[PDB]
Amino acid sequence: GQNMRVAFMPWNGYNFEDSILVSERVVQEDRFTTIHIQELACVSRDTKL
Amino acid sequence: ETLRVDPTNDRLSALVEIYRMMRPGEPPTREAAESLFENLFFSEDRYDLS
Amino acid sequence: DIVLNPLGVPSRMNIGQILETHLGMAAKGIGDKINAMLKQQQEVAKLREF
Amino acid sequence: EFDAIKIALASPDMIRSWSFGEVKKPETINYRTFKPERDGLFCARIFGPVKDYECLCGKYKRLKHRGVICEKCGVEVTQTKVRRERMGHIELASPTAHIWFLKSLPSRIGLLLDMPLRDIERVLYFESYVVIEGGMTNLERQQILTEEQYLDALEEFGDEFDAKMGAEAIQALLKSMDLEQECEQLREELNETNSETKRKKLTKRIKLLEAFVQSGNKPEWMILTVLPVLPPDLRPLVPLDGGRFATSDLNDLYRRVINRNNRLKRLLDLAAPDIIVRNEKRMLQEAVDALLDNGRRGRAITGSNKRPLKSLADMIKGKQGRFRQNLLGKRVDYSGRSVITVGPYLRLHQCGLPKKMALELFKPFIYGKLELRGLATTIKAAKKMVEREEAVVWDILDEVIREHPVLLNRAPTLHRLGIQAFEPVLIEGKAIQLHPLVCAAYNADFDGDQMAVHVPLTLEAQLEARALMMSTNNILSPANGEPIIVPSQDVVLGLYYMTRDCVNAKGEGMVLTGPKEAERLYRSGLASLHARVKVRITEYEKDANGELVAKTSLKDTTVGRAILWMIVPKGLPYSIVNQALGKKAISKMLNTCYRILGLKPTVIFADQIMYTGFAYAARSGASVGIDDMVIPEKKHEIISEAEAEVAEIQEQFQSGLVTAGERYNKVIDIWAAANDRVSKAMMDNLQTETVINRDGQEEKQVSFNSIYMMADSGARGSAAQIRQLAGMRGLMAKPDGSIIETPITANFREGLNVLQYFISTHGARKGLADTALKTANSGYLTRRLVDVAQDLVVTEDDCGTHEGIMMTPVIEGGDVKEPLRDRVLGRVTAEDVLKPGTADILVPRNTLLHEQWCDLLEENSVDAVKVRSVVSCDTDFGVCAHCYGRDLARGHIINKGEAIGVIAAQSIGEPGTQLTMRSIQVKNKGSIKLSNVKSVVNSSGKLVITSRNTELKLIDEFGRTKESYKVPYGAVLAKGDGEQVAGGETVANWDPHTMPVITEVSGFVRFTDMIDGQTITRQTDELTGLSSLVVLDSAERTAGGKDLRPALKIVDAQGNDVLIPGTDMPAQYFLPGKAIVQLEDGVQISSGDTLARIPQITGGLPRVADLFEARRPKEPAILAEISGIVSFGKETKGKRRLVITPVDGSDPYEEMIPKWRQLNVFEGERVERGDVISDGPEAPHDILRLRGVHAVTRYIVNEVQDVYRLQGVKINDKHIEVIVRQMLRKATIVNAGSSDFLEGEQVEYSRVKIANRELEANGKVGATYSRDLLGITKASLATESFISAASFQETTRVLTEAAVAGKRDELRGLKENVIVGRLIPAGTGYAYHQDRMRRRAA
Amino acid sequence: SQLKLLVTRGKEQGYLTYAEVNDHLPEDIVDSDQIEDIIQMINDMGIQVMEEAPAENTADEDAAEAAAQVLSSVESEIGRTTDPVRMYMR
Amino acid sequence: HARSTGSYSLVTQQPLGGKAQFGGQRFGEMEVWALEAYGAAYTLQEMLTVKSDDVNGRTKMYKNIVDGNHQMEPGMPESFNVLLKEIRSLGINIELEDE
Amino acid sequence: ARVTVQDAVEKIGNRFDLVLVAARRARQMQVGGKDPLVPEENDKTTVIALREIEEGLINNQILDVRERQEQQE
Ligand SMILES: [Mg+2]
Ligand SMILES: [Zn+2]
Ligand SMILES: [Zn+2]
Repeated sequence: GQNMRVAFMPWNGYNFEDSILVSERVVQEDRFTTIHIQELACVSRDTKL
Repeated sequence: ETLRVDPTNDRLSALVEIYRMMRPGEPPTREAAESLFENLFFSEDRYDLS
Repeated sequence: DIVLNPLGVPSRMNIGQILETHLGMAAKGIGDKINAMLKQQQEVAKLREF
Repeated sequence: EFDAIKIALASPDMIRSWSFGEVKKPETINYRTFKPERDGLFCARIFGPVKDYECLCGKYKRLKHRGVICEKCGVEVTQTKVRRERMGHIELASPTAHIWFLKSLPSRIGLLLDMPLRDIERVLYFESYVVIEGGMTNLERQQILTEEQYLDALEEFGDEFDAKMGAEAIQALLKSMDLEQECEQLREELNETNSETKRKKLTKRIKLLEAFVQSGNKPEWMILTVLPVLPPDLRPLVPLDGGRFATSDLNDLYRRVINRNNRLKRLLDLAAPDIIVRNEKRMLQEAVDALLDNGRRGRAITGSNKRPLKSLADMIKGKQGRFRQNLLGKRVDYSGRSVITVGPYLRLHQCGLPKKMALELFKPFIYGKLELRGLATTIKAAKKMVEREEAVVWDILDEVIREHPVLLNRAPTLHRLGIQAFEPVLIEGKAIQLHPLVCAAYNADFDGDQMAVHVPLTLEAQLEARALMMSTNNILSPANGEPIIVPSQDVVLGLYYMTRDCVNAKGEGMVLTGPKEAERLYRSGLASLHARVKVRITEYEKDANGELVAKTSLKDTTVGRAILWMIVPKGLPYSIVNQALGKKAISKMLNTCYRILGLKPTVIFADQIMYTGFAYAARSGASVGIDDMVIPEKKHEIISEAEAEVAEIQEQFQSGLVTAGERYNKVIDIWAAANDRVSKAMMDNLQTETVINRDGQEEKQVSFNSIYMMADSGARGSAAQIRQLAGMRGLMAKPDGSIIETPITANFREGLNVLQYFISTHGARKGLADTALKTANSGYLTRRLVDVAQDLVVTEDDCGTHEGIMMTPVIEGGDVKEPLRDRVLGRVTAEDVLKPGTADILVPRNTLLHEQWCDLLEENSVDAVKVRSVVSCDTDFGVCAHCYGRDLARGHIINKGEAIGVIAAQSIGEPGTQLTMRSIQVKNKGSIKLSNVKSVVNSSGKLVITSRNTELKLIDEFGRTKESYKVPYGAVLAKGDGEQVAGGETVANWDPHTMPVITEVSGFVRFTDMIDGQTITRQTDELTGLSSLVVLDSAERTAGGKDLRPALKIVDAQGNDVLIPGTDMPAQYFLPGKAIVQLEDGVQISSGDTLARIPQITGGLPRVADLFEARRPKEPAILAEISGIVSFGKETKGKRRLVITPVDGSDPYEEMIPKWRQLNVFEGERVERGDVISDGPEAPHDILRLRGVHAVTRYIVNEVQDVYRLQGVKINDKHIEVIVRQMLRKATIVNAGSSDFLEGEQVEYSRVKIANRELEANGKVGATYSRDLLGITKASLATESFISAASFQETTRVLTEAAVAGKRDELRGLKENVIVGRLIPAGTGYAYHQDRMRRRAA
Repeated sequence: SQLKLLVTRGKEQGYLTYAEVNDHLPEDIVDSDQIEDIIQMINDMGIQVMEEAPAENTADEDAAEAAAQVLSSVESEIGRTTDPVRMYMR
Repeated sequence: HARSTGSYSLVTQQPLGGKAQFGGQRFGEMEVWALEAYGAAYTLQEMLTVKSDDVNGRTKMYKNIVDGNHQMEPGMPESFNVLLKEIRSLGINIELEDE
Repeated sequence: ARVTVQDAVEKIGNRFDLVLVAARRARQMQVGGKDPLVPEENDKTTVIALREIEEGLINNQILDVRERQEQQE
């Protein structure tokens, strides 16, 4: 994971039950950006026509 | 008590009873029953106690 | 960076996160005193001591 | 269109009428041209074309030819979906018996032929012959003849002899039968067969024959001669990728049947030996039975795998069958799910919806609105515009969404608040935003939960969403009228911090001109939020006919309370925000607003409360640190002291002075005391602080410690959890349920060592494994309770009855745990509530008791009100609105068309994963009052209990009971009725053992029949040598004395025999066995003297389930089956005998009281029906019979509310009475009277009730009956609809029973209209059904 | 008799174990399928096979009485066989 | 995941299930009970027939929606037609009685 | 929008009956072609029908009388 600077306090209901409030500097610096690779296939078959 | 409630007096009757219990309805036979009992355990092929 | 809710700690008696937060603050404090000595171009003798 | 679904057996003519052709070949399709074969199971000339509007040869390919039969192949040219509807048939070579009507346990074929199943099967599998109308040659009809017997009987009998074998023999038996003549013979026999078993059998069989005659069927239809074939598209042969094919298992079964039928037909033409044809017929029978119902009598049939093949019966029954799964649990269009986030800025009626999820859900609406404004010329153009996501599309979407609710639903829908309607607000992102105040309704948190969203399409659906399901209409819990929209945890913390004073803060002692100045001072930093000041407050009150009169005064309050006053609406007082405002104060405040002002003010107020709480909770900057968990300074000292005490106990035990069992408890108690001491020290060190000051002196105040602030406000957590944080973890358990003696003396601020952690792991996993069981068991109860109560609906306004339950507060020994207000609020009075002075009517009648009336009743201090109950409603097939009460979710009297049964089931069931399977000392002050009390002056003038139902109640000054203590029999009370008492004033005492024997007058006593060594024994005290004659039981005493009954009749000094004082009968008090007669033989005694001294529930969800299932307790208490005088007779007959010879009535009633029992009635005593004889758990069925219906409902509601009250759950009693109403809805008839019912018969109570009421209006008399009590399972089993019953019962049993009876279904329940796909007759669809009934009567 | 004894407990506990059933089972040799037939016959009045020792009653008495009568017949039976191949061999 | 209309199953012509299939949401008994606890009888009817497996009542609904006419002609579910055919393919004769 | 429908329920007297009358009126207004008896403040026909019901301008009898008049003409 990543080392995040964290403060424990309510802050306006945006962490009400278990919600988390994050800064835009965490999103700018790409701290939790991940790379996902997927493969797609195209099969050409011989039909009756 | 087990002996007094024993329905057997000889080995052959015991083997016949075991034969009926395992595969009931088949004609019991001395050789067949002895073979079945001797193969159920005591046979290296059909029973392994590792 | 992130704001967490304190009300989740009392009911869920997992107070290892508070101790982890305190110790992480301590470790990052040690790290910030070296960044300063390495940015004020100070001699090894002083970095070796701290 | 259709108004009923009729079911019956099918004749071969009907089966041929359905079919469009006969299947003759087991072929399916060609293996190269994958086209349908000529006469196979996928033919096209029988089941229809495989392409729309085309033949198979190809000549006719254009619709212009629709409706002609091509002569190159005979394939009618039409739609291919007709292939989904057409049936075929197979002509069987031999008749075959239907497995359902042959192997259903009552075995309709056997029941109709009066023939045991084994004989039928033998004749069926060619094992023996049978005689079919043997005639006049010594033959008996239905006589079994073995093959050799048939051969030898055929000799010397040139007559046909009418013998046959196989299913054709059974068909001949059924066909030759005559039902009317059988009915005539059965009536003639019942004329002169008055024998219990015999006449019972005759009545059963004549009933069955009459039912079959009425049904319109013919018995010979139970034997199959033609076999229907399902349409191909329901058993398809779909091609897959790669050339593979997928097929339904029915094709295999059909191919089996066809192959064996063809082989049999071919083999009949070769004149094969009869062994071969018999074996072929047996195989054909097996194949047909495997088709209809696979593995019902044989073992099974398997395909390529070893799995059994799925048969026709397997496609309807099961938990996956159509009669279940698809028909109420299907997939739906215009829906989607996602993850939920908070969105704290929203209003209660609005939800945040992702723009991308909405561009898909509302696609047709967008196309329509684009084409209507000219943006898109056609629909394909619109489809490309939305696909490109043009700019105008977003504006059109914002227009479409404007006022169009969406239903949001979270996984386990446990009650109806799990689906609610909201107005969307289009947002960015991919997560749904949910208003915080709604979370409690959904039981939802924001750690990964997901919600589903549906969109209503029709105008009616949108209106129902807006008017019935909108979140702002549902702010009260349907289980109890309490608000369900209360602020939860962070709002509570913020509002608690705001309204909270402290000793010395900035701006103390100031005087403000109002709330505005208070807010102006705080935001400018000139005053603290906790600053005791004086503020000029203006408050309005409706102290008139709705006027809102204003009052201005100078209140003493903090700054925060004055600021918070700005959001409170007008009509409320100022004392609501003039406190610390914890968790429950806020709920009380919302309830007050709702009850005083209404619904819209409450919604606005709740939103304002949420906003203010969030703002000021952010402002406080509250946090949690490690120094906030303060450990007591004396913890180690307490632990050392407890360790020393346990060591001393252990070393004493090692010296053998205390047994191990006792020392275990000693150590347990020592550690419990230590844990309590530590917790008290911690909580006292944590909950207070010292602050200095206004002048400079110490002062104590409530602490501002963050953990204590969270716990005290109710925001989150409790003292139990703080105990494990700062105190000691406490005492654990063991897998065996035992308590480990040594506790975990460490807390989490410290660490647990490895051993303590290993101990804790067991508890954790145990809890994790339990929760799941609780969930699975609460679902079972809810399903069963909605099955029983689903079709209960409010169908009337006022039945006009004058009866009801008598509500009084419930008191368990000491204090009152539920006042009268909670039990009587919202109900309708059955009788006038006379003022306690008996002067005039306080509430006339038929008055819904809302809050004002309940306040008036509290003012008059009346504690007994008779209210109308559902269980005692005169309405037929429904309930009236006045007998129900009020809605509890809307706050007003209920409306016609309300599914009160589903609401009751859900309200009882939803709070069930929170239920865990677990002398008198007048405390207060009042005038003791006694009930059912008989007594006589004792030696010191003290009273003596001479009643078995004696009751003592500490009636208070106003006359309202505050305690109720059952008075043990044979005990003396120090005080008396009217004698004021005090604390600890033990009003009376009694032997904790040995039931005493008292007399009535002072006189000598003769031991008549009390012979020593014969009926009694000289057990004179061995040490003190004090006479101790002991009565000997039959076996204990001599055989001669065994018949003799020991008697101690009182005798006067005159030598006469004293007769029971006040009675002609002599004062004999026969003593039973073991009677401790310490009194000397023939000794004079005092009044009511001790003539002798005879020697001495589950909980949780399983308790509730077995309370609704009417289970009889294992040691059922015995009661007085009749009023009269008790006695006895032929004893030792395994069970002692009793009798209650009615004072004047006959039939003294005899009973087999098991001897091991301990009676509570002296052999000579009078009793009343419903009086305890033995003692123990009471049986609900006994209570209903001896005592009325009102006395069994009161028992169940009180017995089932104890489980819930103990756990803190709160649900109204309305919901338990509607379930009870459904339990006792069958009545047993006692006297046929002038009605048309037999005596020993069970009928619907609502049916017998109206049959005799109509009869009574005529010149006849009614039929008496006795009510019956059933559990929620049998009661359900009695549904009069084979479609509703086939849903939740055994489908095979339901459909065979309905078919032979020729039953007909008329859709009028909620479960049968859901399956058929039409409006339910409950809610908005209750008016449709009523007009349908009007037109039908027309 | 033996079957009645087996029923005695079934009802007394409301459930039984495979072993107890198989044992109380009439010595009447059964060709597997027959044992299969009786198990359901007992299941007719309702019972829990449960290879191990242990959820409500919904059985009509009519089913119950019929299952009882057929259960009695099983004991009086001699060579009842519900298997075509076996019947063929005989 | 969101769906408006998509592909349908072969035998039970019901919305397919999943995201790949772009399926719909499962609406089961406990949700039916919730709608019955309200009076929402039209919502239930449209969720059982027009939105799931009323084959010719679901295309008419689409055409009506794209015409600005929010009204449905429900009809009969195809889970009931299949049930009738399966019961009738036994020996039983179950028929809809004329009004 | 219209957060609550308390007043319309008060006028009609039954909640299920309010849902039916409002739907009938809204269908008259959207597809039949009719003019609102109240100003249409950018509201959908559902809300317009509800707030006509709120003011006593529409109920089952009124709808029925008007429809019978139309049938006559
Ligand atoms: Mg969760
Ligand atoms: Zn052709
Ligand atoms: Zn009533």
